[PDB]
Amino acid sequence: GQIIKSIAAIRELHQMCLTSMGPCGRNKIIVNHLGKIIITNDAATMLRELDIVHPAVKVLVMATEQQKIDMGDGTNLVMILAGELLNVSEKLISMGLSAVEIIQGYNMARKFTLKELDEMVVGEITDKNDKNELLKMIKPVISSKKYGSEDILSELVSEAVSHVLPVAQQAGEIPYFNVDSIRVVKIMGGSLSNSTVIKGMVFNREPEGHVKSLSEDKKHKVAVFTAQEMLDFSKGEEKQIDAMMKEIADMGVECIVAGAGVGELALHYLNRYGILVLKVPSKFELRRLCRVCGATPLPRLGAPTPEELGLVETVKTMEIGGDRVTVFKQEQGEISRTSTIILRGATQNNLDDIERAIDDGVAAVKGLMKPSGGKLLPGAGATEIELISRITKYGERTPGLLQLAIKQFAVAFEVVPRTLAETAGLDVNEVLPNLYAAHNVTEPGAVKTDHLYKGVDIDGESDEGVKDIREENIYDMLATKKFAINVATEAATTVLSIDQIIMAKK
Amino acid sequence: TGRQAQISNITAAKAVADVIRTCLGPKAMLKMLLDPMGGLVLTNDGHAILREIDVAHPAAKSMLELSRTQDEEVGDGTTTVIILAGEILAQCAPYLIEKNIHPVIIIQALKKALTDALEVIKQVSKPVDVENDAAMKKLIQASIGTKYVIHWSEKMCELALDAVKTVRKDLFEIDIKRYVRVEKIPGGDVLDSRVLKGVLLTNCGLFKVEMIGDEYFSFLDNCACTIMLRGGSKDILNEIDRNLQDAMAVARNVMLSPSLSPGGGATEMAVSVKLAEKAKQLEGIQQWPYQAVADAMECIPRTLIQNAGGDPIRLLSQLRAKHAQGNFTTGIDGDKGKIVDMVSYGIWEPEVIKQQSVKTAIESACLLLRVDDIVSGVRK
Amino acid sequence: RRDAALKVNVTSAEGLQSVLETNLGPKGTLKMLVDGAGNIKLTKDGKVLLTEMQIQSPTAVLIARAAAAQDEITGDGTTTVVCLVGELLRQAHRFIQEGVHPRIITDGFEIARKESMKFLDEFKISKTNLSNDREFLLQVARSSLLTKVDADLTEVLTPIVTDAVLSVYDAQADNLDLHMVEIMQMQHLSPKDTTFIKGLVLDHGGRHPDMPTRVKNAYVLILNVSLEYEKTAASERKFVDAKLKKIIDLKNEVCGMDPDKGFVIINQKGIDPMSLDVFAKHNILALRRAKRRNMERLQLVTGGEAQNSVEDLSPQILGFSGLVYQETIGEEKFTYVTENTDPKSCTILIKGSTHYALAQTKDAVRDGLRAVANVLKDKNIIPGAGAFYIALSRYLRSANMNKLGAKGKTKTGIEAFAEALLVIPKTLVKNSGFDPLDVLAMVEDELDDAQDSDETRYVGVDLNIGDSCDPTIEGIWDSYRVLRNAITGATGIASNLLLCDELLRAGRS
Repeated sequence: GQIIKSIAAIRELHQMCLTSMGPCGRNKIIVNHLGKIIITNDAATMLRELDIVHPAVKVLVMATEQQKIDMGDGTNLVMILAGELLNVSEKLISMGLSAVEIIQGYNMARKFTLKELDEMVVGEITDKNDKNELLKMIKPVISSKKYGSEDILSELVSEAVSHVLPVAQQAGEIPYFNVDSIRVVKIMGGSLSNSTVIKGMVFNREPEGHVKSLSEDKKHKVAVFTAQEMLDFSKGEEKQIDAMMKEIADMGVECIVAGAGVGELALHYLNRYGILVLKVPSKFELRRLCRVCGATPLPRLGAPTPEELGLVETVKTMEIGGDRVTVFKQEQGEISRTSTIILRGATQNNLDDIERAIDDGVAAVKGLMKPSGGKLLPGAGATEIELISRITKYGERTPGLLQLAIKQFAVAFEVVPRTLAETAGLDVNEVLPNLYAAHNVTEPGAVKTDHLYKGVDIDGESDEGVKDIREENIYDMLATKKFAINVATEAATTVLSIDQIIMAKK
Repeated sequence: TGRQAQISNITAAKAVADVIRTCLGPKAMLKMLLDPMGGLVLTNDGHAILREIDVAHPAAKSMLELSRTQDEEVGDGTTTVIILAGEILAQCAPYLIEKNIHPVIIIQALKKALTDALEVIKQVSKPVDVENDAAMKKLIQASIGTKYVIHWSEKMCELALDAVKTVRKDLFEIDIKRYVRVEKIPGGDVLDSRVLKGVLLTNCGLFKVEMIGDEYFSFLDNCACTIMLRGGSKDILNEIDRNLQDAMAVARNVMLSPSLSPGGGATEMAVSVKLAEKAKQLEGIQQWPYQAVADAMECIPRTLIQNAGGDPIRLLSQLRAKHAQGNFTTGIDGDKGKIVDMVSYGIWEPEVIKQQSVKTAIESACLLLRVDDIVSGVRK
Repeated sequence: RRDAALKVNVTSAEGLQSVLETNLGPKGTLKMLVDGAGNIKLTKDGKVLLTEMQIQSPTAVLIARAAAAQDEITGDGTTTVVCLVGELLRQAHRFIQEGVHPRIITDGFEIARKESMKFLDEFKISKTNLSNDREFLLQVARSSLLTKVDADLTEVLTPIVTDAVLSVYDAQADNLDLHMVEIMQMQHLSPKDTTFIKGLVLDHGGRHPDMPTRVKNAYVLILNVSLEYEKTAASERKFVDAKLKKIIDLKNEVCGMDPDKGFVIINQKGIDPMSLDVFAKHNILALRRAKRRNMERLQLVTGGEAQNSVEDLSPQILGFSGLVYQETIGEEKFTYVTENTDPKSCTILIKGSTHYALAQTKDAVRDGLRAVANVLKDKNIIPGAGAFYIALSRYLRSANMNKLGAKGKTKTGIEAFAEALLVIPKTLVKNSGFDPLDVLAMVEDELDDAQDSDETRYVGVDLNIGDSCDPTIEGIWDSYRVLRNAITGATGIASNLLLCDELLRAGRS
């Protein structure tokens, strides 16, 4: 009522995410009750919008939150790995093996995998500020994320990270990384070649009264803010608003930021004194506005303190995507980080997949800076084949009942190379011997042989099966794999620990 | 239809094989059947089980003719060989209906498996001389341990071994043993027998006619042997032929294959551990369906563990380690489920027992894989 | 996945012992069977009950077929074998359902099976059957009739069976069940008025009412050729008078002085009543339409011989009888002849209301005569009154390091067999409304007190007062060969359900 019932739901979702991962991977369409259509290959976003009536399989749904908080990438790899571990364990259940040795078998092999990740690591090379290093991290995401164009998207991200880079060369001990430092804007129409990068951050709003530049003012000033008796309130407000707006114009403040409701009488004087105003800033825009500009949102409607004010070297309100838009565009010299990357595309759904792909690229820098390093792992399924030889060796080194769990734990690794063959329509049985041909019988006496040095890249080479991953720069994140086996083991043992569903007053 | 039709065929042989799992060994269990007519048949022999049951699955009907071929050779213990044909079908579930492995590729792997199996059969080969009557006496008594005629076999099995050697001799040694004529006399004691060398109807010793309610006695001197059996009961004559007339297969198998293999389901233990080692040297696409055959070989000895009330997972851990390391002469005790080796177990079976078992299993398994689907309603 | 059908098959099978639970002991009630034609039979015999009763569960139907072999083994109280294996299965559900394998626990009962005969070997008691002491003979009849009929019919049929078992006997222990077969079944008087006849009885008689109703010495002669002519008219009747002349000459030749003797005629065909008037003066009895089976038994009892022609008559072929008397009941005249030349075969005259009450006595004396016959055949007799239920259970209960023979789960099978033997004695007092727990205090605990006295005592269970008794004083005894194959056969019959993994529905379509 549970195991067989859950596996029926597992094989469903496992086959779904099987075609998501890989450069040949596929997307899916999800329609909610409101009619919203979302196309993405991410498993965390997929299961989030879907409504599942089976509480048993929901363990893998909530398990994605552990991966998104720790890393945010490799979500498709976790669902495929965790889903396969429960599929290969079905044979041990029919054999009569209790879950005691099954849970202990996965936990024993999990510690053995972490020991191999430190021995099998290569490509230290330890360079933060190189533009080529930013390309080596963002290129491999074409497997799990959108593979459409890796040439243009890799260049815009590398120029944006280097623009917001704190520098502080040698040892600067830089804390407080900015995840929000990268932002993209969806613009309907145009191709990807029309996209570019701006030193400042941009946003979608339209000017009304002035549209003038005003950035030529050579260190200008910007402010930030948080029957005759019937005319007593009317004339009373006209005298106060006039005096408050005049003192601002006397100080030479070209643009102000108003985060509250702006009346009709307020906008009347702004056109005469030539003062720009922002209309209804959101919550996430208000936090980015005060931190980058460095101005205090004084709630007083009067003249703000001229000592602390915002400054923008160069800003233009003219057209960008064909419509006039006022933006925050700036220059790194006199003002801080958090630039943006402007995207151009015809399909709005394709811009969403690029947004999720760039957001995962921010975690690549997080994985390098927060621990000692992100290191490297063989990409395109070349890491799993390295573990198959190690886990198989551990089965003979530890005789006992764990050999049945160790055997099924190594067989579960066959889904990763099958992913490349299934999504490409090629026979997995033809590519399988080409994968074993790298290590042959044993490893040659040379260091970093074709098993470690080369990998599986299938375009025209499907007959050969092996390709160098060094020139292709195809690698897997080490912090992701460490957290992948942790979430997969915790989620697999959780389903096996389920006994009976309990309903309380319903 | 297509792959879905083959799934019903795998479960058809799997459901039949699961019934005969407990039909092997001296601890073999029994099965009760209920027909729509209301008759009940309770027996431990799978021969009459497959004949009386009319199965709706067309794939299970092929196993009925296979049982007739296996029973034509020996018939005792060879009924459970069908399990091996059923385990291979269930072994293809991760491959055939999942990896989409082509059946001929599996059949080609079974061709290399059947060839490598005969090499393992020659590895456990233990020749023994047939001139010793005491060595051949304990050989025919192997199949007697499943019956209460054990202590009765002292005056029984000695008559069968002496009659076959007269009609066997040599030519190779191929000859016809069917010239023997066995006569059964109801009533009396089982210990009473008749020793007669000749033809029952030059310088003849004597001629006499005894007194028997059936017929008289006549002696014919030649220049051929008959057996007169006196049963200890009325209907016991049916079980006497099973322990003597049907026991002639042991005398036929020792002449064709003088070698001895571990008896009581202990032979395939050394075969499964050796087949896994031969798979690592293949290094090909077929290695996975070839190595998976060893997983189907270890399911047969689990029938003894299911009969001995043990744990097949934990017990076979030490058992498979003995055959793959210490020696291939080790075996499994079926009675108590113990590690006692076949050396002190005192029972050995000819190699042809497992030869014809694996040969007929692979030939029956490939034919089931060559069937794409099954259609009905042709109205022939 | 496993079996799980074993607990379902026995659950439907447990209903058989619940029906037969009240069939045990002399305090039990008889079961009634009725057909669609109106015939009603009341008996406790398991062969008739299990045959007519159709159980919806086929599992209990095949087990009921094994009770046919209990006829020669026991024949009286075969329900004990069925109720013994019923609780024997329930004791396995407390084990097998907990993960114990059926084959492992089965070997535990197979060991205790053979070991039960070794304990029974020293448990049996041998008696001297050559003395023909009526003290032990009347007790064996009480071990049966009390478990069949009431106390009123007990004192009636007891000397009837006692005189029947003593009629067939020899110093060489020669006994034949086919020697005594014919049993007169009549509807008249009451079942309590039945008597024991010392000779054979025929169901036919003469058509002449004036024939002598009492004869001192009668000479029985079997006549083959019919006395009355059939077909080829005045010369046909003269041939009959010529045959009657030889009968008159033979009557006066044997005894010509005192008319204290008589002659009996047995004819296969009818006899003219006009010719029977001559026999009235000579006191000669005649018969007609005699069956072949009835005439064959007269040569071995009365001593006569079949004669074809009446022209040759000799006293050598004439038998004799010590007492002959006839009685006319309704329109069917019967002849009672006893004290024949070879009076080793007798008959039991049974009268009653209808065949409903007659079926109780017929089945009681049939197996009752065979049960007491096994006492003379097998001198070893087993103490009854439930003495061996506790004894055989106590020997296997105490094992420790002295005598065990098993290990692990096989050791628990011996303990389960000791508890399986106690269901019968608890059932005997349950049918009478008594608490079996308090009975064991005065019975089971009494054996432990006599054990410390260095004396061998076997104490039974009295169902009348619900207290202990002495099987020797009460007179309840069972033969050795009866309970030998019953206890051993019960293990084999119960094994058929223990050896069944699951019940599969399939067969010829």
